[PDB]
Amino acid sequence: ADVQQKLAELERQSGGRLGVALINTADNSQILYRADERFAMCSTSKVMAAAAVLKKSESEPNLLNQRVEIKKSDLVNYNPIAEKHVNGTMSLAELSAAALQYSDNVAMNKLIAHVGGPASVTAFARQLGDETFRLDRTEPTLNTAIPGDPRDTTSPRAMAQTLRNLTLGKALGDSQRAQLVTWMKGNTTGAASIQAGLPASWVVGDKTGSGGYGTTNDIAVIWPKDRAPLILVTYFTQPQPKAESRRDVLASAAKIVTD
Ligand SMILES: *C(=O)N1C[C@H](NOS(=O)(=O)O)CC[C@H]1C(=O)NO[C@H]1CCNC1
Repeated sequence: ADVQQKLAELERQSGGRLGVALINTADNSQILYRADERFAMCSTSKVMAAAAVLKKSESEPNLLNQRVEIKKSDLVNYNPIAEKHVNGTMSLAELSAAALQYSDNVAMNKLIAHVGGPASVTAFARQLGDETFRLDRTEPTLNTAIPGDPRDTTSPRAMAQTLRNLTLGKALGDSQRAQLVTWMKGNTTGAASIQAGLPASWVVGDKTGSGGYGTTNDIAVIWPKDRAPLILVTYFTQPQPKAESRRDVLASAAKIVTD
């Protein structure tokens, strides 16, 4: 309708490929634009890795307090928290926090390693119901986002359904569900993304992503002031190889689906 047209104008203006999936928990409504098309998650995948460790802590009490050694060799392209902890230790709750709130790649690599590799992260998604999610590489290789490459991708619909189950559903235990929500609420990297296109009185819990071919992503659990929660997934990719980041598109996409 009006929302499908408005998003198509935005996709045309941006000169790329936009994937939008919104779920309104009040009446179970959906706004779906390229919801089945495969997009490279890049850093939005970190949620699944955090949740896999969270699901693991249900059968492993005191798991999130277990210390993990941070060495100089572990350091990759972007590690804001891990670089401050070199030749020291970080707990699994701290690595989860660093990965979700500060987008630390070394922290994400430790989460992947702890569940048994990237295939075990994909194995956890099948356990929730997600048959689209796939993690084939570790950081930093998982953010290449080459057009046509199916490695490290998911569809906006599948990620929206999965985020709904993890943050609001029964995929994780009450204690674990509360922790993921708290971490995502404490995100620092999503100010100019989805949150930028929503009013200041709305409480947002999000994860952001940035990859090759101008890939700019954001997945969010939104609490509209005084109303039932929303799940929004805004995925965006560009044709040029070193195309600059366009977080404004995600803001406009969020604005179009809510306004
Ligand atoms: C995730 O996509 N990351 C990790 C960091 N994310 O922080 S962010 O949420 O603000 O975007 C930074 C961007 C991206 C990343 O690290 N990409 O590095 C890859 C891509 C090119 N080769 C390594």
